[PDB]
Amino acid sequence: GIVQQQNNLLRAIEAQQHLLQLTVWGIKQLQARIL
Amino acid sequence: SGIVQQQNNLLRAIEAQQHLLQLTVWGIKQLQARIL
Amino acid sequence: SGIVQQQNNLLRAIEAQQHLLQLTVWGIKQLQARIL
Amino acid sequence: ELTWEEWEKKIEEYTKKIEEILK
Amino acid sequence: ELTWEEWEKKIEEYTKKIEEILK
Amino acid sequence: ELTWEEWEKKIEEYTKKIEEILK
Repeated sequence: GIVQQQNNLLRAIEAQQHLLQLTVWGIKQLQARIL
Repeated sequence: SGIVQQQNNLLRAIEAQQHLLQLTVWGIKQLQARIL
Repeated sequence: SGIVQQQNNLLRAIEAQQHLLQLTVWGIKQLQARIL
Repeated sequence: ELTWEEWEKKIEEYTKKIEEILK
Repeated sequence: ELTWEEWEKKIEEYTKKIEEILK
Repeated sequence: ELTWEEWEKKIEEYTKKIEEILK
């Protein structure tokens, strides 16, 4: 039901925001060791 | 609160997350360019 | 049309976005393995 | 694995895929 | 076409934007 | 500071987390 599917969608985007935070972090490391 | 308002909200955070994804593919391409 | 359909679409978006993430993680891994 | 061309290829196809689903 | 400063500013802007929409 | 191992482990964690919310 849509309240449940929507809570799940919110938790997905949260976790995905953490993955993004991590890819940004790695990019920053790399770049600080080439630039 | 109501399911539609919250549905919009989830849409806006998803398009914002696509612009973050875009920005990271850009930085990758940049360091790809430096290196190789 | 309606919230069942806008929700199916939202699910497929997050699915595809998870693939983009897998790809940016992959590129980061390449870069980093050629600096570290 | 992958090439960097094919990576670019795949990034471009998932970006238009999302970009369609988002209109 | 970007600087790394401006990239960082855009990452920070969209992160606060999502982070508002999620609180 | 993170280590690259622990980064990889966090990526793997969140990927299976999303991947199980997507079932």
